[PDB]
This record gives sequence, structure tokens and C-alpha cells, in this order.
Amino acid sequence: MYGKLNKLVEHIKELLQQLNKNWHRLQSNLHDMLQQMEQLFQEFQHFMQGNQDDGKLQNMIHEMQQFMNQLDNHLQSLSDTVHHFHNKLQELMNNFHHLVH
Amino acid sequence: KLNKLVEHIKELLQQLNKNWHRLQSNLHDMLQQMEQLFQEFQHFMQGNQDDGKLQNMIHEMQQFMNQLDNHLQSLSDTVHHFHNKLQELMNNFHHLV
Repeated sequence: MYGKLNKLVEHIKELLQQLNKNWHRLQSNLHDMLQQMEQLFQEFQHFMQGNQDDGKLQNMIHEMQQFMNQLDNHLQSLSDTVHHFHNKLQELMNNFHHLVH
Repeated sequence: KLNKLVEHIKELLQQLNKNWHRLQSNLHDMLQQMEQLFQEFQHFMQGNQDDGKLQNMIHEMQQFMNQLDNHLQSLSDTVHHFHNKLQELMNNFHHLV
């Protein structure tokens, strides 16, 4: 009865600690990577006026596109998951509120 | 150094792929356990309406949920900021070609 409810509470609290560790890692990596991508943009913008470089630059930019598109999809899916969880939490807060009466 | 800078980005993005998958898992798992915990409270509240012990645990979960909601909101706002910066970079990179 009380013991087993306490146990799911502990598991949920464990999951939050892992969520936060992963979130701290994701934010750090995203933060560092957008800075590096911003610097690479300036580098490309510079070399694209000089030597052009045929494909060596045109394909190298294309590669970065594909990685950016990849990340575009991951952030969209992360947004969509968090928004769903937010919605379900507000449903849960309402449901829990009304349990008592 | 263009190759060094590019390869270093491919490094980050690999780690970034990995922390995205784990965070998705954590969010899925957490939402599922919270739903299952609600269904547990709902079941045990039908037997004993007035139980003070069970209501105290509900009240603690309400405090937990309110803190989680404010936290999820901060995740949303930060992810939106990153995604806007990313979409500015994509736009920028687009007009190189």
C-alpha cells in the first residue's frame, strides 16, 4: 500500500536525476556546437569569396547542411516530446487535484 | 583550421546524437511512471476516501509535479532558443550556395 507507492516515487526521483544529467550534457554540447558552427559559417563566408575551391568547399558546406538538418529534426522531436509531457503533467496536476475531491 | 574545426563539430554532433536519445528515453520513462503512479493513487483512493497518509503522499506528488512543470517549461524555452539559432545558421549556410 504505502511502501510500494513510496517505491515508484523513488524510481521517478531517480529518473529525474538522470534526465537532468543528460539535459546538462545536451545543453553543454549544443551550446559548444552552435558556437563552433557560427565560427565555421564565418570561415566558409571568407573562403567562398577567394579561391571558391570547386567542390572542396561546395561539398564541405553540403556535409554541414546534412548534420544541421539532422539536428533540426532532433530538436523538433525533443520540443514535441517536452510539449506532450507538459500537457500530460497539467492533466495529471488536474486529476491529482480532484482525487481528494 | 577547417578540417580540424569540421571534424571537431562531427565529434560534438555524435555525442549530441547520444544525449538526445538518452534524454528522450528519460522523458518517455518518467511520463510513463508518473501515469502509473496516478493510477495507483486513483485505485487506492476508491477503497479509502479519507486516508490522511495517502493524501499526504498525493500532496508531496503535487509539489513534485509543480516543480517538474516549471522545469519542463525551462527545457522548452532553452530548446526553442537553440532551435532558433540553428534555423538562423541553416538559413545563413543556405545562402552560401
